Amino acid sequence: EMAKPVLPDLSGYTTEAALKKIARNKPGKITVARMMEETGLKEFIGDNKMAEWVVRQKGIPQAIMISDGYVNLQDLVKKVPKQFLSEVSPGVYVARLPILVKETGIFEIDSKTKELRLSQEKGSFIVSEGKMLITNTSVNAWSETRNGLAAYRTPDEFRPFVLTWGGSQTWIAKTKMASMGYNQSKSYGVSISQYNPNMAKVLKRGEPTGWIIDSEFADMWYGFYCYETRDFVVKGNTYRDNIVYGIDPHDRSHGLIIAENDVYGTKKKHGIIISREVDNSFIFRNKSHNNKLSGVVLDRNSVGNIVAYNEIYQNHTDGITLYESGNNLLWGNRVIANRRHGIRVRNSVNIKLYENVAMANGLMGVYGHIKDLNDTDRDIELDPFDAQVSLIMVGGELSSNGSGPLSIDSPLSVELYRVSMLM
Repeated sequence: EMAKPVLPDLSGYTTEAALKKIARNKPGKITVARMMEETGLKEFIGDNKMAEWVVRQKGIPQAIMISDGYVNLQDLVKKVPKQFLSEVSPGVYVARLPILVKETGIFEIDSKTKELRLSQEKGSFIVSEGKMLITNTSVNAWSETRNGLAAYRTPDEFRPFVLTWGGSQTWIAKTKMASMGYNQSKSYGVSISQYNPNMAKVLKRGEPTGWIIDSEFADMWYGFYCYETRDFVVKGNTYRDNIVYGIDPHDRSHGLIIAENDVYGTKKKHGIIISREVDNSFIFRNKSHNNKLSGVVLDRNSVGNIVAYNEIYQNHTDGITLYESGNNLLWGNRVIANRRHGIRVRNSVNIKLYENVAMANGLMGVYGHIKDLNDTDRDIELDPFDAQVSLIMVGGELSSNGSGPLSIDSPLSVELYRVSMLM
């Protein structure tokens, strides 16, 4: 029938490749100015909204700013007052103001830094409108009160985060990060974003991009988040014990590479979820296991994607769930012992399920259904749907699931070819 999928070459995505991606030759200006002077800060916060930051800083709200050239952490440390950027032990720093890398800025943290602690109480965080590279180190949300990580307690309690804007480029490699992010726009944890639709009209910057490679993310509100992002690469990472999602690419992102990640322990929702027109992307060779909800989710008209060769096991609901995201290819996933269904397809058409293995799930191996979603929380205007399900199933195996190999309610069409179904 159909040839096996052609998946992107991951071999270029290297800490060594990464290090050669910035221009270090031209420094390097460092100011400490007021936050409200800067578009890159106004765009997720500000004036009638600066009260919280005045409280956190105990004074008129200020940021550390990098622009026109190159600055590393150690560079910042020397020029910025101790009260704001303090080295508490060799290689260990506490930032007590947010750090903004401006458009012409190039900011680097490398192996010279043991750990950079963002102060929770003083409301520290990182925003980059430009070039940023973080390699061989730790950047953690840090409670000065608790003398430790700003461990998660409640959704609305601020924690430090990393966010990047449109026009920017970001490479994180061999880096550890913990306890970042909370329930607040563009503040989810590590967030890659185009500008808010208004400001993008004016700035006309390109969609943001970069890599997150061989890094580890724990206790994040969302492990990864992105909005209108192009060609971002998430390879070789561990997402452990995060609060809401492990990896959460969003809102018209496209051409993404999410590969060879180990995503588990997600406390509230899914391991990996792409949502709202996340198209033409690749989710392959990932371990997504033991999340409170599903292993992998394609949601809200996310189309033209390839979910290939993923190890999806022991999630507390479905292994994979497709929600109103038609025209996707699931090839050769091993979907094993999830508490509910192995692969569930709701309101999606032309799903191709080739060579999947669905074993020992609590319910059906493969389950396809429809559901009228009109008088619900769904913004039918933003996220339309059509209550029809159709799928092509070729090869693979459905075995020892609790409720049976497959069940497809009211399908428009289902074709099955040479599928193994053991009794």
